[PDB]
Amino acid sequence: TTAKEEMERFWNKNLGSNRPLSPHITIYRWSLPMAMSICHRGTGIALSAGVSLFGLSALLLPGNFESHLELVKSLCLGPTLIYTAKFGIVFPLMYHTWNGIRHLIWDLGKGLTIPQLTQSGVVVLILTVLSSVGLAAM
Amino acid sequence: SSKAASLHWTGERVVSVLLLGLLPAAYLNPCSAMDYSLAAALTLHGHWGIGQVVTDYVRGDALQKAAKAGLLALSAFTFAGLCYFNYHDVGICKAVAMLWKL
Amino acid sequence: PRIKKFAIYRWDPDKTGDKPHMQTYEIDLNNCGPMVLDALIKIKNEIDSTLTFRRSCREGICGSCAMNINGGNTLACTRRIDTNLDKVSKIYPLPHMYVIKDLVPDLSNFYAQYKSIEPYLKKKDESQEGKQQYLQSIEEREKLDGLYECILCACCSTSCPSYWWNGDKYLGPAVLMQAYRWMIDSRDDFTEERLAKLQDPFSLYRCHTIMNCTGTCPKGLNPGKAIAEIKKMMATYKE
Amino acid sequence: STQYPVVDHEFDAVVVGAGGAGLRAAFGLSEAGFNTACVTKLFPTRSHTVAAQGGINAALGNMEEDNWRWHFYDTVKGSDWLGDQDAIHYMTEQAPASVVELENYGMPFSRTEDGKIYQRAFGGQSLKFGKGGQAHRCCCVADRTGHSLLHTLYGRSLRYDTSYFVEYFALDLLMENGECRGVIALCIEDGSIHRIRARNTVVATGGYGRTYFSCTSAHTSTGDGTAMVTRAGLPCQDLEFVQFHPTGIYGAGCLITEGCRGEGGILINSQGERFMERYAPVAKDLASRDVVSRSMTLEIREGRGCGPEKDHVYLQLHHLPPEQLAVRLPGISETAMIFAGVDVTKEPIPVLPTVHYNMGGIPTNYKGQVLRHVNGQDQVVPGLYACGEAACASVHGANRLGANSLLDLVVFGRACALSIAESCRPGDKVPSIKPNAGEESVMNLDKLRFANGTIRTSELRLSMQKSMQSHAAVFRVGSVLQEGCEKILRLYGDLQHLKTFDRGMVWNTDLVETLELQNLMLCALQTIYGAEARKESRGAHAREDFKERVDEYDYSKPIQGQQKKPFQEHWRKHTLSYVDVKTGKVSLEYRPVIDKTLNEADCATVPPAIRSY
Ligand SMILES: *Cc1cc2c(cc1C)nc1c(=O)[nH]c(=O)nc-1n2C[C@H](O)[C@H](O)[C@H](O)COP(=O)(O)OP(=O)(O)OC[C@H]1O[C@@H](n2cnc3c(N)ncnc32)[C@H](O)[C@@H]1O
Ligand code: HEM
Ligand SMILES: O=C(Nc1ccccc1)c1ccccc1C(F)(F)F
Ligand code: SF4
Ligand code: F3S
Ligand code: FES
Repeated sequence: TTAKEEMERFWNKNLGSNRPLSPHITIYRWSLPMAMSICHRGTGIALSAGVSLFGLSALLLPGNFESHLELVKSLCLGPTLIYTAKFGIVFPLMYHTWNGIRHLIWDLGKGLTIPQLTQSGVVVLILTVLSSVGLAAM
Repeated sequence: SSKAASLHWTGERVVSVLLLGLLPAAYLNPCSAMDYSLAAALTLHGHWGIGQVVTDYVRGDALQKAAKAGLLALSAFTFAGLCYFNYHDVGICKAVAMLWKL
Repeated sequence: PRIKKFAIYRWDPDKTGDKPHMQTYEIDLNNCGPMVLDALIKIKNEIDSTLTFRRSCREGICGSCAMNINGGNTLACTRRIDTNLDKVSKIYPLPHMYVIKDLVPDLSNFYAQYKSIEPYLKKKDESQEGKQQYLQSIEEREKLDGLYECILCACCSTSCPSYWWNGDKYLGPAVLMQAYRWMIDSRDDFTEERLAKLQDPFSLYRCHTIMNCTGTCPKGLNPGKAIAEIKKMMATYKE
Repeated sequence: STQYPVVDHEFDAVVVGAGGAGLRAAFGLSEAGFNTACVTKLFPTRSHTVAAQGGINAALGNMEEDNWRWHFYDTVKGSDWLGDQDAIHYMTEQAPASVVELENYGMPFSRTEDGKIYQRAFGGQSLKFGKGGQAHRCCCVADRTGHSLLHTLYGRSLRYDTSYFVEYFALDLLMENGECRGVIALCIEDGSIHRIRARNTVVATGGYGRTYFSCTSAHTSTGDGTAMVTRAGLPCQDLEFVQFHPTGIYGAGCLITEGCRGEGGILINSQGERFMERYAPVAKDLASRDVVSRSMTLEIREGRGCGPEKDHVYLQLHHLPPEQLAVRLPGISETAMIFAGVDVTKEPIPVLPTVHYNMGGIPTNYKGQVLRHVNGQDQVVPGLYACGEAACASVHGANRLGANSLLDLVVFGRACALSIAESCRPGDKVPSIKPNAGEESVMNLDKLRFANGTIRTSELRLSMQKSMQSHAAVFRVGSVLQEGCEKILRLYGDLQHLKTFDRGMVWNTDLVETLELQNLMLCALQTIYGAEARKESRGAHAREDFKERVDEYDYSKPIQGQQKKPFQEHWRKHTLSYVDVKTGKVSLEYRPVIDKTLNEADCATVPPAIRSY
């Protein structure tokens, strides 16, 4: 029997059976490097949803951008509430940017031990907060 | 055999370091030419990004092909929308500048 | 007198319409070995002999007793019981695996994937083999350190979320690391064509550097680092 | 029996066992174009051969100049002259050829400055037929040689189309009129009974170290082939000879390699003095396995213990440079810290002589052919071969030399393959078997599955393990061995009382360990009765009441005017054991040791002499 023939029999045996799958996410112990990975996918998906909404609205909504900002000004521009809007827009972008560098350092082969993942992981978190607070006020 | 998968992988990382290049470059030099560069690099990197999410989670023959076709349309629409915005409106760089000092 | 509670995943395929449930056992740790396996055999021998698991070496090599203890995939014969009585040890079979019975998963696919990479020395002309010892310098040999020690327990591949969602077409860290083992083995003449097997979306490129593999390896090995080292070779090898 | 589905399989060859021996025999048959099946209760990789850590012996001459004939001398001397020299000749010649075979397969051996396979010193080996000092011929993969050996073989085994029956428990031999037709086996996965039949059967089920309470062996070392051969009425050999490895960890009994001593490791008692310098003047702690562990047990006897109980000894490693410990012995380095909590580089390891290797087993040719004993003479059992620890061509005799079984594995696995490939051809008539065949293996399975008794499988297993541990240890006397016999015999009657709880078909581990108990018991009975009858001290077997080494002549003084002792007056002969499965009675006859080599001109016979190190 070949390797390909074996895998074909593995799936035919189990799918046609009453064997239950062992729990995975439900039971697995969450770690910082692990939690930070899903966040990179989350922030990636959120940002693409941002860019796509911004592009499609340039094609589907009437009026120019200058006039669209007057609509934002129309609903009372709260001082604290405008900072929170800027923070909540920059927060996912800054996380993904800083973590992207960490992902790009990895692809070069560097910094791939568990101690290093914790260190570099924390350094991203600290850089995210600071650059998110720093840019939101400019 | 072909190097079709490994070429795609390198391409991903190339546009990443290119996009990491454009964010500080657009701030320091906000112009017309930096608007299209940031439009091309942004939509591409995103398009390949969601593709990795699609290939991971979309199970099936008919579905995998369909989602890919759906993403191809949506991202092409996204690139067309940004290019129109750069050509017929304020342009993303200045648009960020306006939105920010508000 | 010193009691510790064990919550263990249980399923009987021979019982009509039985579905997975947890069963708790109590053990006096004074009459027990330090490791989880010691307790597992203790309840198997003295409390409930319906408990089914894989074991052999009680040493940490063979790789039979691979299971999810307290949330992390390790070896029951290497992991010692947390003496903290207030805590309750949760024992599960390896994640996202078809459970044959209790803590015994179907590793057939895992093994088959390992067969697909051809984990054996390959020369362009094997017409002179079995008469001379091949030459390999101390440095060429040290490249294999951290790679050869792999014991195929499948703890790492079963900690990888990519192997959960795409176990059918993704080879997983364990198998990938062994492909890397044979790639940088100086005696192997098939380095280029071995890389060529990975030229598709799924086999290698489903790795996103989640690092659960390296984090969980009961042998201290670094499968992810090897994967990243493969990716570099995949991008730089010519012709 | 009509409750169990029976599926028949047709093959050219069956190999029972997927360890070091099994695999080499398995794919070696297929390499020769045979349709081969390999039945195994573990996944090939999980087999005990992974635990191996010392090395694999070959006179490759990588470190100093070497001759394979010197390796021959050391093996036969180590065997205390119970070793059949025709098979020792065969093995030690093949040694270099066999190791190179493995290196070319892809085994990642350690390396010298020249770039060749690294070898180093090991207990019992010498240059120039003993005259030339310590020999370095133990080929090793750092500290994990057996692990690499098993994976390389399995790696290779995948190139051929052997049909593997993974996690299948072999019940009995498919015997018919004194000829082997295959094996009957339980499929652990779905509880189904399979009759696998072939022209040739190979048994490589390894040892039975689990007969004792403390051993380096795995939980799966239950001598299942030994019992299968016994149940067929065929003799077993030298089962009283049980290797007590000097350096097993005080806790779980895990093995700490003799390679430690081969790299400069020292054994020490409570006083601090290196005790192995007094017992063995020349070779010291790098001497025979039986002599070192004898000294260890003797130091404990006389109050010179180590711990709070003063019942073990130390293996020191402080003086060795840290880098040597990391390159040469990283395997033990981890497992000494894991089990004994000992930082190897700073503290010594609490070691104790524990059960290790079974040199006894199934009587065998130098060609792998299983021998029965008819009319005082040898007779080849048709279609039955055995190799490895399960076998006994008695290459090892009364005491196995270190790093020789991994050799024994590869050499004789290959032997079984070539011995078949050159006696018959593939596609030959596969001998037909009765519709009833293997009936009482299935009927035994049924009773043990529903065994509603009064004694637990575990409780009876422990009772057997402690009884062997205290009655058949390093030292054993007549009266103590006697009590162990009728105690062990009573426990065979207790097999009628056993209670089993699991009534399931799929993965009934309660049931397979009960089958293993019957197997261990049959191995235990033959070990204890054979030992008590043997009234001499030879190799691993040491009698307190009979200290002498009883041979044909008193080999201390030169043979000339000396008169021969009749065969049934001395003990320089193989112990052959039988047992009637019903009453559990052990009857035992004997057969002579083979002293003629394969070629006198190429390898001169080594006559007995006083053996001390
Ligand atoms: C115990 C031990 C021995 C050992 C060693 C370390 C340890 C802890 N290190 C060694 C070393 O470094 N160098 C050396 O030369 N020898 C060393 N040894 C001794 C030697 O390695 C062992 O004797 C050897 O491992 C035995 O090998 P063998 O191939 O003969 O047997 P196995 O590896 O134990 O595999 C047994 C196979 O048989 C199958 N089996 C058993 N029972 C059944 C039944 N019921 N049905 C079907 N199959 C069965 C198993 O599946 C297994 O594959
Ligand atoms: C310039 C800053 C950025 C850098 C350095 C960067 C880098 C990266 C990298 C390296 C990956 C792949 C991670 C891996 O190795 O698996 C990734 C994923 C992704 N990125 Fe970015 N990125 C940036 C900005 C953005 C933006 C603005 C968007 C919005 C369109 C975006 C969308 C995505 C998406 C959708 C993914 C897919 C997540 C996945 O792999 O499943 N990124 N990013
Ligand atoms: O896939 C995951 N994120 C991911 C995927 C691709 C790239 C980066 C992160 C992930 C990471 C860690 C833990 C759990 C998960 C998962 F469960 F599957 F959600
Ligand atoms: S890499 Fe580690 S966790 Fe994975 S199979 Fe090998 S030893 Fe097990
Ligand atoms: S857990 Fe994963 S996706 Fe890659 S880095 Fe490890 S195999
Ligand atoms: S049983 Fe050998 S690894 Fe746990």
